[PDB]
Amino acid sequence: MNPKRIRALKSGKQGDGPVVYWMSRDQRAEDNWALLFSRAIAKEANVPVVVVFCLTDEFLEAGIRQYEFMLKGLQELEVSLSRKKIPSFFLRGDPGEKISRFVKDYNAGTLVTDFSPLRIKNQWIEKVISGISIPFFEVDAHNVVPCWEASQKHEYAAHTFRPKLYALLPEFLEEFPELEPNSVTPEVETLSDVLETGVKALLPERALLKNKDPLFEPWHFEPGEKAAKKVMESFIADRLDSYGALRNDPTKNMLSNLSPYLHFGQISSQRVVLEVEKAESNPGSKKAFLDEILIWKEISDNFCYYNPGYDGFESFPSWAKESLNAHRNDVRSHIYTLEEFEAGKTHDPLWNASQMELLSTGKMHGYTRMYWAKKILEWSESPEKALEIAICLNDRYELDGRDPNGYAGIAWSIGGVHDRAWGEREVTGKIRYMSYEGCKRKFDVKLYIEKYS
Ligand SMILES: Cc1cc2nc3c(=O)[nH]c(=O)nc-3n(C[C@H](O)[C@H](O)[C@H](O)COP(=O)(O)OP(=O)(O)OC[C@H]3O[C@@H](n4cnc5c(N)ncnc54)[C@H](O)[C@@H]3O)c2cc1C
Repeated sequence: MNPKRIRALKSGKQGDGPVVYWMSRDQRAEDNWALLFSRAIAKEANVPVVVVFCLTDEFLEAGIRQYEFMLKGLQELEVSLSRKKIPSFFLRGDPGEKISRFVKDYNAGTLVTDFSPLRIKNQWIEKVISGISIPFFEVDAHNVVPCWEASQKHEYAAHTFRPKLYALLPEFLEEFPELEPNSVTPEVETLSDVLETGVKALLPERALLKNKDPLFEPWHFEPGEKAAKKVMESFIADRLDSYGALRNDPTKNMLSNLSPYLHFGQISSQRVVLEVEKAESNPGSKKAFLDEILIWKEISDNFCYYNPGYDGFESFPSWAKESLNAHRNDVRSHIYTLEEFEAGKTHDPLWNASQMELLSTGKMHGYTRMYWAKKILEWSESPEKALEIAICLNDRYELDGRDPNGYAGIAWSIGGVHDRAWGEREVTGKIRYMSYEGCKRKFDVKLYIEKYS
């Protein structure tokens, strides 16, 4: 129980009632530092722990694909916590109003939440802080090393973050203690009803193809804590060996496929790292994978935490802003609208195939995501419009979207964040370029195109 994982958001007078874990980013019962710390505080206070989750008014900004994935997981999660005699309460509405009222109505003693560096979570925290008078803590349950501990500032390159993060692994990479149940069960609607009404409100915006059939295929990723663990186990046993060599080949399914579970916190990345470390396979594949789930994932939290404008042009490095500004008035070879990008109606079949994989499976292959976002920059009127188009499509259709990895990955692609300068080109400037011919030299683009008609 390392105290460096928990931060005080507001000191107050501890009440004589239950400790409330405001679950948000880490929707799992196992390997959850936020829930474990909440249980430890409740034990010291001779009081039980409860879990509250807020179903917010912003689910209508995404799709059925993300809403169902999350709620099906929460249905399984409610059963798991019940076995630990830990009740879960699901509120519908604004977390500022709903959690303030819950704290007062249930006489909460202490409030705990998990850590997310996203703007919308900071918005909720501000409203909640002004509506309560009990202590308020946040716990980094998503990163192996607490975000505010790994670095005290924005890191501009992976190679300046990698030694810092690795130097702290011996202290923060540790096993998880078992979640102890409440001593006795203590003293707002069913999840299937909230799922039905939510789906009914999202249906007019469901992504469809010409014959009114739904585009999304929900059988690619089963949601939930139990399914995440099987995905992790299959990756280590069947795919980890070839990951180093085939991670950039979109015609092979050699990625871990963990990002939807990681995004919703249905599995702990620290759990994955522990299991990968103790697995014996190709050391280069182990190094490459750990680089992605440790360095690149946690530097994305670092990017959003230390850059208030992480989703804006202003957070790009100066060399990239000056380069993109110098080519603002370059004639673009193509300009597509948001609707043409969305439907996959560009002149590029590779880009079109990547958009179709996004539309059908909700998870674009990691390599084509780089090509996909860089062409948006190339075929947009300005870098600002490219940012907004890329964020729109990513957050609307990616199961792992609305995520620090998304804004950091898009800022890498369009603005060179966590990248370096390359040869100067028109339109794109010194931003790393990815040509259609370059992709043909790295994988069989025809198979990828044919797979997503
Ligand atoms: C334009 C763009 C948008 C992206 N949007 C998202 C997003 O919305 N959500 C998201 O989780 N990732 C995003 N990424 C990062 C990355 O593409 C995906 O995480 C990766 O493809 C996820 O599939 P996987 O779990 O099977 O990958 P794996 O290859 O098995 O890697 C495992 C984990 O390492 C992390 N990781 C891998 N690559 C990156 C990266 N470039 N940056 C940060 N973390 C990484 C992820 O957590 C990933 O789950 C984006 C990248 C780009 C270039």
